[PDB]
Amino acid sequence: INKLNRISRQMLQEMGREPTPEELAERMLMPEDKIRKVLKIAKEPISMETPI
Amino acid sequence: VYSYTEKKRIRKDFGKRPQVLDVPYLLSIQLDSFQKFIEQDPEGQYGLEAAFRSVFPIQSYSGNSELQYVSYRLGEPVFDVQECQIRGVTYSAPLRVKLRLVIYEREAPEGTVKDIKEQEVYMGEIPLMTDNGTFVINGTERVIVSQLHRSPGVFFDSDKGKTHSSGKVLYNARIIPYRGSWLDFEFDPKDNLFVRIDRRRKLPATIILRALNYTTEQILDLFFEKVIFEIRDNKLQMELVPERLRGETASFDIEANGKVYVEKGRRITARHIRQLEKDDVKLIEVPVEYIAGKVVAKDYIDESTGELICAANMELSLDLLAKLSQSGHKRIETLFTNDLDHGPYISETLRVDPTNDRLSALVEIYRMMRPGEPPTREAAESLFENLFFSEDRYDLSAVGRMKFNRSLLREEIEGSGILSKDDIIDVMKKLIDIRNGKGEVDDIDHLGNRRIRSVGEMAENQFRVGLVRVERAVKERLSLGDLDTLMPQDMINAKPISAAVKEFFGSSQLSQFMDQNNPLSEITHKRRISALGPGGLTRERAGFEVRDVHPTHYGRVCPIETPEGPNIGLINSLSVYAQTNEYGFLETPYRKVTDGVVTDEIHYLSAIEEGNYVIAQANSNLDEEGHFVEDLVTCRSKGESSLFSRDQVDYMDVSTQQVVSVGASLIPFLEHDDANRALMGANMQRQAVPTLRADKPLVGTGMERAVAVDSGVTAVAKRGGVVQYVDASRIVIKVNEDEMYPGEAGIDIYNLTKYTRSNQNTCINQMPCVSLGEPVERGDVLADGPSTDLGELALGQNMRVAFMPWNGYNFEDSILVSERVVQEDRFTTIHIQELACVSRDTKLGPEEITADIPNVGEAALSKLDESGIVYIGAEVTGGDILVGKVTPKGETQLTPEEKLLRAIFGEKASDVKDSSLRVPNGVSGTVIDVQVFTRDGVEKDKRALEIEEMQLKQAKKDLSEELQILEAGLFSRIRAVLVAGGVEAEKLDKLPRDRWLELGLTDEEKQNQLEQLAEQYDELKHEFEKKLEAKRRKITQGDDLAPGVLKIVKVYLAVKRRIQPGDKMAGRHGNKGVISKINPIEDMPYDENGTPVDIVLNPLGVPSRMNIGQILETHLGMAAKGIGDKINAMLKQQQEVAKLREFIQRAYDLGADVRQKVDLSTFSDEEVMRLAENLRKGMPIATPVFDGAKEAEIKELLKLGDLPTSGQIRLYDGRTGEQFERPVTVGYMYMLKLNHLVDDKMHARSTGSYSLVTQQPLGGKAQFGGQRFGEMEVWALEAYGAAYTLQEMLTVKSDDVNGRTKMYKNIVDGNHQMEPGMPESFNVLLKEIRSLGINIELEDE
Amino acid sequence: SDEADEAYSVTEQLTMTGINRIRQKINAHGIPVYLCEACGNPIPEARRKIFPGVTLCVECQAYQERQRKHYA
Ligand SMILES: [Zn+2]
Repeated sequence: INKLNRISRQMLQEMGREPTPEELAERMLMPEDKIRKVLKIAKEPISMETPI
Repeated sequence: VYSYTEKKRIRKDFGKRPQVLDVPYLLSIQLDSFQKFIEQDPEGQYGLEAAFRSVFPIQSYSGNSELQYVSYRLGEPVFDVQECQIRGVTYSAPLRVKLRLVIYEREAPEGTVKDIKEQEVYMGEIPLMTDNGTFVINGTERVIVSQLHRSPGVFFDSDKGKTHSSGKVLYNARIIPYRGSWLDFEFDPKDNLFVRIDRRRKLPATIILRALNYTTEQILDLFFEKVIFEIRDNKLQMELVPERLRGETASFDIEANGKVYVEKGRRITARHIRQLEKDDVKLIEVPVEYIAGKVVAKDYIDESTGELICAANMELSLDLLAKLSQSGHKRIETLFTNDLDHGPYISETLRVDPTNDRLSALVEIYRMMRPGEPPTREAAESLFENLFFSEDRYDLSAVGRMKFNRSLLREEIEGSGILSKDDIIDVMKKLIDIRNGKGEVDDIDHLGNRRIRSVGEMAENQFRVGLVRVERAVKERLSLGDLDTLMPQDMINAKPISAAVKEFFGSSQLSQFMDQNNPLSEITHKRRISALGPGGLTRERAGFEVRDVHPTHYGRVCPIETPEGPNIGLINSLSVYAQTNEYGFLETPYRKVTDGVVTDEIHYLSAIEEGNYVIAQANSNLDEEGHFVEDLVTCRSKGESSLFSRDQVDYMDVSTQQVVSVGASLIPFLEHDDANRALMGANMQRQAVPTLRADKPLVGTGMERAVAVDSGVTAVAKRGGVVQYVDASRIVIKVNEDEMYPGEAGIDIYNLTKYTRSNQNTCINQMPCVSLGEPVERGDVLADGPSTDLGELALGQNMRVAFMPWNGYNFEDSILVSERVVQEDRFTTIHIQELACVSRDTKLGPEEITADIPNVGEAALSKLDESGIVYIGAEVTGGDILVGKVTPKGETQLTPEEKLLRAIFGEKASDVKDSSLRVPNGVSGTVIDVQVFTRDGVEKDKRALEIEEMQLKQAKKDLSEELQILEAGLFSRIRAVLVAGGVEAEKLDKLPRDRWLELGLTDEEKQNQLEQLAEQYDELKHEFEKKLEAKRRKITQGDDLAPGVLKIVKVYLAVKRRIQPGDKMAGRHGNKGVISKINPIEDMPYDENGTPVDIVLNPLGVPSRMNIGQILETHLGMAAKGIGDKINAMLKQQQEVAKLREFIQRAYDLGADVRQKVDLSTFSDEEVMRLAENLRKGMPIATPVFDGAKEAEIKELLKLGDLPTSGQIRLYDGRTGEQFERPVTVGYMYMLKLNHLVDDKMHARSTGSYSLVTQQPLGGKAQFGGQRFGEMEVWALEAYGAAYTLQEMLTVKSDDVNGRTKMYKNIVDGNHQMEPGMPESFNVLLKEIRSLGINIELEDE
Repeated sequence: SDEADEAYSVTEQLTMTGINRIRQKINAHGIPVYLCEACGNPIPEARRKIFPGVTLCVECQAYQERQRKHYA
């Protein structure tokens, strides 16, 4: 996760606009699918008493 | 002198005044503010340059590591607007900055630079503004409402009454800066004067004087005037200033020259002061007792000893007069105190002053700002200088200084940044003088204290906060600063500022969904002031003070348009001609006045600059030259209003409309309505849903055209020319020869926007109105939007009303709508719902979007194609499938005898669970358009390939039609080459156009011109090859979907809701209504000639709610349709152009003075036939709002028709066929259709889903759950003896998760019992009490 | 009933109570006073004839009204 965050900050200005998983799958030499699963997993849970 | 477009139907225009300030472009707030925001602005002022010059340059910890600013840029987006609504991006615009990381050498303060690595760093995506001031943040069109907050400056408040129970009011004075420490002054009920720095402890207010280098002598001679007593050889003489003695006790004989002009005991009335002035007294010989209570200013000490006789500010008693007698003083200084006017305040506060001199005061300030810090000389100096005197730690903004000099009666409106001796002392003088009687207190609401922000300044502040939180990181990464290894982009992070700015534009109490359900709604939403939000006062803290209207609203905020209900007044809607000033306070037009003339120079006034003038009133008849018709005219000077002489006015209102908004200035005959009713009227006009054939206001108010055009919906011509090719999609204006740029003329083209959703789920359509081969002038409308018609804002439809009871069907406010209104489909309104069906990725596997579905035969799958998405067009209804979707659900987990059954019939229990997107239960529509977004990790299916091919054909067609025009322009420029120097006229139209490059020409500059233009041609070629490449690549790519989604399928149903008992309706004046029985034609009333009156409102609502404006509008409408039917008879019985001209001319002059005379003798014979055919439904009528058409004009305009002047026809009932006694009123009233539709509101739930924490009902779909059976209802049921119904209302129907299923089993099995049990909510309560250490149990006996 | 009807009733209440206060102030019934209730000066004819039975001279009235302008 920390690798993806460092490389996402760096790619966010190297490529200018914003990164894509197809491209993180080649900056990071990971298998192009662990990036997807890591990006699905690494997020906190919403406080279920959140006020809408 | 009209145009050829304006002659479609020329609105009869009453209104006596001349307009001198045409209506400003109504969206000035949003556009001009965001324009000040985003632009390279070669001056340090507002804009992004402000924020960058504020936070930059970043210097490290003095370590010769600096990161400075150069300049920035706004790269063009990747997706333009409509693409960005289709796909769902934020219509952003990537930012760029040229930061310049400089590193100085150590052993060098500013010694030779060792590196300046200049690199451009990204940060954030500021969402650009559309042409209509409406951003697009996530696919939906959002709008940021202007805020209204307290201007940093000075304020003099009361807090009158309730405190201290004596009634005595306090007079506090706050000096709020833009940024820094506050400062407050206030009185105590004991009347001593106290100060306080930022809201900390009180203090004897003279302490701050002393801290500013003031000792008691100059304090008392600042805050007091002198009265000298003299000892001239006998007993205590006194100086006589004559006017010192108004309203005072005469406790002594006021003689003069040994003559008695005033006598003891009495009161010195003005007679006495008059006579003393005429009789020249200057030095009166009063006894000692009168000095006995006076106060001595200067210091006195025995000149032989230097011992202190009387300190400054002590009360002279007889003994001290004696003591200083023997010291050789004949002058004595005494404070001119008085209970009325020159009150003792600073003196008695010196009494309260514990301290004595300057250093002690600074010590006390240092001990009140922060406790525990021991006082010190330099610590005190630093702290006090750094409260109010530090350029770094305290700054009134220039707005601050401007208010602070205009609220003191100062001179310069702009000046210093920090306070001074004189600013503080003027605050204190103003405060004491407020309490002395002269002067008054600025109540909160006064728009001289409500500076208006908008999109620009708020977004600027959010970017500012982003810059500070990033320069923290910049200085931190400079802590470890390697001199030449970190380029000027690893110090920064882009996502911080983007996080802040997106949080603002997408999550705010301001940035909110556009009320885009009616062009008036958008243009009354973008013009909006709000007093809530971050930085404004919210409801709880404040509060009733700001709900009020205040006489500085006259032309700066609408008084009769504000959202009624929970937050009145906090949503003040900006006036018609109002503007934001240079500094920010709202300002408005006024016509200047010379000696006695009314100049035509409009001149803007803010709020603080007005009362010192004396403004006239727009309703003033002036005498053909600019002189008033009288010598005295109604005016308003300072809040109050009254008659003034002719030679005193300074300003006349620009026009009679400027008191209102674009909301309430469309209500014709607004002038005769109780203000609450115009409030509800405008607030029900903002909600009219656009009907199917939007007709026109049959009785309007002049502003309706400006609202239709200036809002974005109409398709306004950019340049005047001929119309070459109209079509339901596009309009092709051939630009004229004069409005046509020099190189590559070409032709303008407008791609309209056909059927499509708005936020409120209605149909934002555009239809052409200018037909083929037809001129159009610049600035004119081509294509009407929703609810516009011919460029005249048409929110609802006009129709025939008759005020009369008619059998209780219109009881309270109900309305009775004959079926001639619903057969015609004239309120039939089109609503385009959007249904999404995502396809997610569960742990068991990916959801399918197959057409193969279990447990549903071919029946519900007849409308599905080969791939699971419905065809474009199948008329789905309640409960059908639009997208067949199945989720893999392993572990079927068979049961008992169900297993026996599967054995009995061998039916393979499937592994898949149906979850297809089925139409919501109730709508009934036409699937107008299916879009299929795909994560680009999935192979796009068959239908998505159809869609890609189709969109690509479309885009190819479009971009090729564009290339044709472009190459035609370049061939034009080539001719413009040949035309000078050797053009061969007819040797260029014969041959093919493509073979013009090889045209002969002598090798002068013009041959090189031909070569250059061929270069331009080939550049255009390759440009549009590659641009169509980019279009095909935007289409072909996958989407970038949310995490974990395979493909979403959006399906756009297009329902058509007609009209049905429950649909709210309303006029404009605020007569609500709920159409209540859609009657046959036969039954309705019918006037003697035959026509059945379509609607039938109620008479009991005009007197009780004084909105008599609807009766006057009904009459003007009846007269209007009278003119209409007369033209209809003259046209159907077809007469000629001659009779039509004479008759329309009679209609357009019509009597009283007007500003509309048209003179149809200039209309060609064939325009007047078109004008008639647009009037044959009825002559429109204008009526400017507070300048309308008085009654007698209406009566004559009826007599021009043939209606009865009374306005009331005699009606025959339709059922019994017998005349209504006492003739009724019938006319054409314009009635809207509010979108509180019935079938949106209706709802019923027998057994839906359920909550998850407490087994209660919870449904979603249209809150598909029971009505809240709240508490007061339980009180109701207990009031009756009924208790069984209660027990089941919250044990069986609601919670007890065995009680409800047993109740359902019983209901199906025909045994209406109930077996309650115990509520699951109370069981949760037992558990939540018991998790705490509180053993709650239930005895069992 | 509607939401504007209730607002009309409140506006009637507010203006009626205000006006009836200010009519309660003015006397319109004679109790001939002939000189002040505080200062003793003669009350002139015009003032005593406009407002019958007014205890106070003009100056005493303005002065008490000004001490009360700061609301006690
Ligand atoms: Zn008196």
